[PDB]
Amino acid sequence: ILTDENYVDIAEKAILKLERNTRNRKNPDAFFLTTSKLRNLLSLTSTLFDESKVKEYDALLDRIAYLRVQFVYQAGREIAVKDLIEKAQILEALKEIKDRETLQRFCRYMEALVAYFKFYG
Amino acid sequence: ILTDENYVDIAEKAILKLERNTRNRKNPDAFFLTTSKLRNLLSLTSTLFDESKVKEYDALLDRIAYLRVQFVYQAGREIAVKDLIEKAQILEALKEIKDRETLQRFCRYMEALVAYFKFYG
Amino acid sequence: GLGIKRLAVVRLDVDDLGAAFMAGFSQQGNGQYSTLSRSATFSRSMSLFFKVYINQFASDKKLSIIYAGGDDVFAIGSWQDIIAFTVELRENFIKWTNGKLTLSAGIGLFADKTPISLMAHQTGELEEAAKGNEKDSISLFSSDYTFKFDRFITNVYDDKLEQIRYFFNHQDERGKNFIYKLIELLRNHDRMNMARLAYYLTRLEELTRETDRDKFKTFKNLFYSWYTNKNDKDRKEAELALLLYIYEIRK
Amino acid sequence: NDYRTFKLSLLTLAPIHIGNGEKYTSREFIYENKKFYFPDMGKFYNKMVEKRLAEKFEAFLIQTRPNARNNRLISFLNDNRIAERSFGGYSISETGLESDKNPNSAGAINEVNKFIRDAFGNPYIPGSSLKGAIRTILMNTTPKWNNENAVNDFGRFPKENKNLIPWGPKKGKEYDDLFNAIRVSDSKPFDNKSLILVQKWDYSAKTNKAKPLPLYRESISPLTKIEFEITTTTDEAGRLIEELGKRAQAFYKDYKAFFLSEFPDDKIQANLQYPIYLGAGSGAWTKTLFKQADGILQRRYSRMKTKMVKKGVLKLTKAPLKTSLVKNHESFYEMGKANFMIKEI
Amino acid sequence: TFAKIKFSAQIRLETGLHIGGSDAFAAIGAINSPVIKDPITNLPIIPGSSLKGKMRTLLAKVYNEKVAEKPSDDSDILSRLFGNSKDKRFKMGRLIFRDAFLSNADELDSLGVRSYTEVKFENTIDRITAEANPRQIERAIRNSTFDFELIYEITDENENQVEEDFKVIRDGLKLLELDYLGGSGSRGYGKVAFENLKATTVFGNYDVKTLNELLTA
Amino acid sequence: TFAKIKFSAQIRLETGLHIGGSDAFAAIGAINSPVIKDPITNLPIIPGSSLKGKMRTLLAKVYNEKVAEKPSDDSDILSRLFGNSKDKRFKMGRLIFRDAFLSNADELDSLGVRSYTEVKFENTIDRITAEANPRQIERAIRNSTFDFELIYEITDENENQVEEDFKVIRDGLKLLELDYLGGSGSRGYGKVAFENLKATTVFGNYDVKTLNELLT
Amino acid sequence: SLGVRSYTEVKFENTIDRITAEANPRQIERAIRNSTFDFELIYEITDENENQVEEDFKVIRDGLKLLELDYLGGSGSRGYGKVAFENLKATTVFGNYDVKTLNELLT
RNA sequence: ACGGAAACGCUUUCUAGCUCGCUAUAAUUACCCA
Ligand SMILES: Nc1ncnc2c1ncn2[C@@H]1O[C@H](COP(=O)(O)OP(=O)(O)NP(=O)(O)O)[C@@H](O)[C@H]1O
Ligand SMILES: [Mg+2]
Ligand SMILES: [Mg+2]
Repeated sequence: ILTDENYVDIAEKAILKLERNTRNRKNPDAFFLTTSKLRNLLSLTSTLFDESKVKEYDALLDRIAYLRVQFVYQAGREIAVKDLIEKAQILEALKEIKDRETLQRFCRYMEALVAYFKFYG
Repeated sequence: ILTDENYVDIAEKAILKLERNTRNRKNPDAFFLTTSKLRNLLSLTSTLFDESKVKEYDALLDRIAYLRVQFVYQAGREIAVKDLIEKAQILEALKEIKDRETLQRFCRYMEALVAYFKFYG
Repeated sequence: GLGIKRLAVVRLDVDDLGAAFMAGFSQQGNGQYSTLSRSATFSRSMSLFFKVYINQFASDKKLSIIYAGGDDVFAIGSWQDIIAFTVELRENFIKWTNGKLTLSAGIGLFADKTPISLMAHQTGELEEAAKGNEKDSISLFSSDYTFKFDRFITNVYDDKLEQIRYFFNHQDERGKNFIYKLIELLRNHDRMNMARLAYYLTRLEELTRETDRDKFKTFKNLFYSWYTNKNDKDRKEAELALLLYIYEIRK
Repeated sequence: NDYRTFKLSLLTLAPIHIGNGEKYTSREFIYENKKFYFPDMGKFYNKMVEKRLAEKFEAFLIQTRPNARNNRLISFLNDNRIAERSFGGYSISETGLESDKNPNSAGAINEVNKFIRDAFGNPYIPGSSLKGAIRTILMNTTPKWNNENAVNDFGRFPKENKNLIPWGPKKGKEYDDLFNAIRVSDSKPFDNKSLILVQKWDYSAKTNKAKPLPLYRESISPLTKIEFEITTTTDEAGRLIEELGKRAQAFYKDYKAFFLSEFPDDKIQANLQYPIYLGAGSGAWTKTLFKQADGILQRRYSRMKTKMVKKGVLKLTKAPLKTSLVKNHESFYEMGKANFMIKEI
Repeated sequence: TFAKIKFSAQIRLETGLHIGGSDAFAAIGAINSPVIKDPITNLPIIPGSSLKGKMRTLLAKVYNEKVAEKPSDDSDILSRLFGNSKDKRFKMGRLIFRDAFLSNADELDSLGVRSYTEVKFENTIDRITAEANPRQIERAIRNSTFDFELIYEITDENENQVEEDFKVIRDGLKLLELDYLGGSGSRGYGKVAFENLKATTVFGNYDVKTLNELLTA
Repeated sequence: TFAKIKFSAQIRLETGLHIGGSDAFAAIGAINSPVIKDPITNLPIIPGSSLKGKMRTLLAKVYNEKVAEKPSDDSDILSRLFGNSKDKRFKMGRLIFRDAFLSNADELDSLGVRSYTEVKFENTIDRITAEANPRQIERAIRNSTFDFELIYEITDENENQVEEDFKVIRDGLKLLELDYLGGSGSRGYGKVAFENLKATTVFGNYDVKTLNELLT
Repeated sequence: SLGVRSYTEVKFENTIDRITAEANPRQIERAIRNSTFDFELIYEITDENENQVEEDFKVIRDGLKLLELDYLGGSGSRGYGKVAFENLKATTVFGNYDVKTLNELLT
């Protein structure tokens, strides 16, 4: 679960819980997860965060249902996105949206994940 | 029938209900159904999903008529696909499409099926 | 030609001077230093300072002392030479009083061609808004920038402002757009802007050239460090420092 | 103006298939004349639902009947007297060599792969497919691009480095991008009368047979001239795309000595111009760095259909005789063995 | 004096082009690289930014003597026809490259066009292990034409800069026919023709008799 | 007597318009330059200040003898129509531009438009290094219309300059068509067309039947 | 309830030089659209002016159509106006005066 | 017989200028199942 006071801190401590490249000493402690397997997932929630400011929540429930498909699919392809969305409980944060406010909270959570992914390594 | 708040969950509990290799105890919990025969099902609707955005539904629905027969014929060849189209009520949901927002929900439901099948296995 | 075309007004007051005059000397000894001679020499000291030495402190600067005496200094002038005037005045007054007798000013910026009562009243409101910070404070330009002087002259005006000026003159890539985007992230500041600032400075760390990259890294590890400090007396200082650096380089 | 344009000419010795991803199923054609008619099956089902027989059609699609000439949607129309065949798609003439059985088996082909087509409907060769044929000739015949193009001890001997050839924006560096400087155009969209749908014929070593496969891709007929335009904006790119004549000969020389030997020479064509292996059915060794994928290519196959020992089965087909290209009997072409000649404009 | 003229053309495609779109809500097995298209008719557009930043850079390798290394280092024949950000007199730049919308939709409907954009499947063969990576990228179809507006300003700074800038604009257009408008380019995807070059004045007084002759050079 | 004239027109877009709002620090993958939008309905909007300022600078290229160094240095033909901070008599000059508020949210929703703005992804390519830098800028979609209106007042200080002013107003709208009106127009945005030009007298007594034929 | 965070929007704006062509930004705080404000306007029917009340009602009312047709605010030549009165009723408070001959002249 | 009477925080002002959604990438591999 994520609330209005702690969604940035979970995205902080979830990048730190994501395991890095222990071996392959060429700029070590790099992540197995790559940037472009993460900007694709943000590319959905960014275009929901910009539609939630205008359109009502009872018109966005076709895209909000498909975030649950895309996170599942991108985790099924590569193990690093699986290690992301199981460390950061994204599939249990997608279960709880229900209105505009928690939707925008999740869409800011997905951005805080990327900001702290960029900030570390 | 499948609607916006439940079709991803219907796909999730569909994929868990496909039977597995009860024998062949070499990496068990492996489906009879494979990734190729399921992407052959998603490739039927992947054209209609992006022809639905441009064209009207009334100038399109003969392909939606023939796509029922396509799912029938892809079911009538392998028993692991005839099993799939009855666990997930695909043939029952093809008859209840009748507009654009259910065509883009069925073609999205097949994407949900592929996503959870890739996620499990 | 660099510098915003504003004039500042400062109004000062030595905090609790009547308390420092009547009681005054009663703490050391056992009431043995509470004579009339100590208070007479104290009056001569305070009168000597506020009637002789303020003209020494206002020597080179572009200002006008509209009143000085007792314990008030009301002075109009150019804003660089008002902020420099009051930093100099207090850093000499706390040497003059060994660090006793706090004074607490209010500086306000005003554009050209504005009436003088509309100017002086808004300065005096900043002065009384700095009387009640705790007691000893300077109130730069507005009701919110209210700093203790020991938390202002060391931290804002000498530490942070010179670090900001030192970074932003030894380069050419980063400009005033970067400073404006830092002022916005400093002023709004929820917990989300800590992540957005951590993303912004890391984007710009890998956008600067490899000649000036440790120069930018020692600036972003210095700005992100006080932004996320969790004491609130280090983030508010940086906003006033960046306001002063933008006011210095205005065309 | 360093836009040095060239003019490649491509002569197909062997049948060439490219693209489209999709494929017609077993019940999506009509063979009643000596042509194959591939309709628009949407319009087929639309015009057949007037015949009130769509449920018998759905019975025909799951009908597990033997005698495959009665399964292929011809007998559905001959028995139920649908004879208009005014539907959408197109027709192609036969190879004549598809059904090996002279006992009837006519139109008993099963699953054809479509050819790449524009939205007008006419076939062409895409420039991105011809550039991948150019790029392997450039990679194998350049010894600096063959050493470390490999694992670096990461996973299951997994993949190409993709960074031996210096590619990128590369922040802080100038802009090289050698294959941005090799600009290959799509061809002129040629005609439907060049397509024959050869089958597939896998010809093995150490067991001298030619077992055929159920995979009958819609390839181009041999001896079809197809033109291409290539512009090279870097002089470094201009050198390689001029020296393709030497490099294609060198690639075919290093590939015959590696792979076409251990196969009998009667089934192997001669070049007659500069050799090139355009896609879909030329084998893996024409799409890869063949002298660097000897213990790395076959590792991917622990399945029912593994590569035999090493240097996998040859990919012949059966298209009819022209000029002569074949050099043997029984019409065994090589499925992708084309040629080119280049000249600067 | 003030004048404002207009260049009409037709961007006839030749092996049609990709100009990449935006949506992340695409699919699983369908188009992952959309073309930019008009949000109401769902017809492909050639946006004027992709015309402008191809002409601005192709002429930069011709008319800049000193290599630019940055925009607004252009050689004042490009800085005034496109606009700097940093020259005090060349902030605006007297050319308006309007967007281009697909004109001949009925001519394409006379041909056997299923849909106005084709989808092209383009896997990446891993040059070791021979494995693939399919992309399904969308491109506007081959014989599409696009109406190409181009509006030019003539103020009281054009003493003799008018006819000099038209051995520059048509120079850039005949350099667009040697390059590729974005997409892949190195994989086809870009070749255009400019048809019916027809200059006219939409505002003011200017004599385009002497201009409508070097369009047909 | 004192009169007023109202100018109904539909601002129909082509090559959809961008009028920028906040340059405030956006979210991480969000829209970078958003269009100006209404706070209540969250539709696009054209403010009257853009329509006034762009038409002011366009008519400053036609109706000025000497090149104006500043808007106070504009002509007497334009100061009476757009106001002047320095003339004693041409301060608050005779035109009230109003905003425009996306009249056909029902015509656009009859067609398959999902949102009344599109977001075009876009980039710049460096000259050396050819390294890409994307932006996402928002723009009100192509087939919008906008309810445009002016309130031209007649205060009897002109008495014959009335029909001289519509040869400036109609000329300014004709220039706004040919120029772009708003945002990145040299990359082909804006491109407004003016439809249904109709002058009505909403206060006072003035006849406009000889004026609509000037508006054609 | 219509969905908004503040009752005042911040409109960004600028000023472009005619020669240098360099902008000069601004943030102008406007009240938002369809805010509805209270309004009352006491007219005192005193003793002397009894014959001239109705010719001071065709002037109060005529001064409201003008505010609907002029801007009523600051910087209103650039939008920022267009203020329309509604439910314009005239009741009587502290008096004995019949306003059923006026409320039809208003609506 | 109200430190009160009369008084628009008002006029002017384009969120603007510049910027390629771009870079690399054969729809290909394996040959078999009953
Ligand atoms: N040298 C002096 N000796 C004695 N009294 C003095 C001297 N200089 C000023 N004063 C008087 O001391 C009083 C202090 O006034 P004021 O500053 O208002 O009070 P305060 O003690 O400072 N409390 P605060 O206003 O909160 O700082 C005034 O009446 C001054 O006239
Ligand atoms: Mg005091
Ligand atoms: Mg005092």
